[PDB]
Amino acid sequence: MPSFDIVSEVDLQEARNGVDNAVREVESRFDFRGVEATIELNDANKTIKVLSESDFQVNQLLDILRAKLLKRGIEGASLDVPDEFVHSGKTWYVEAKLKQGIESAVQKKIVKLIKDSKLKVQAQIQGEEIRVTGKSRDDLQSVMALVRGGDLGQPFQFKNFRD
Repeated sequence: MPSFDIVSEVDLQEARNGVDNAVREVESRFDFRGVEATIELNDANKTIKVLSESDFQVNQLLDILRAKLLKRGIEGASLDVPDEFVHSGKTWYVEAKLKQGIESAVQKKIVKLIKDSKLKVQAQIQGEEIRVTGKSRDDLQSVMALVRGGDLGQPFQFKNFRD
């Protein structure tokens, strides 16, 4: 039976290179002299810790980070930054999450879209991915259009086409 997988991939090496490029930008900027200002990627979690000495400095670092990630093909919708930072002593910091995979709350919205379509297809959650199967390749095409047009908050890719 024809099938494809819905995924959301953030390449580790592109993120490492973006973070490294962002760090280089920070160390070359005179306004960060004598300021602690760090951008650190956790490879295992695909999370980025951003820390400095004020709310505005954290936001300046996030702007640098978003621009460097964008040049690497990692679009802004793929970086989930909390609404509020952590303030602790003289430091402010935040964890920016790379949107690797499809979280539970987004998976349920995709599943609802597919059931609402009434197309004769079935969706099965598989870890951070979703497999979609159906007798009609045209219906599978329509599911892809529904997902890419669903305004679900992150880019998706479609892979593992089987027939």
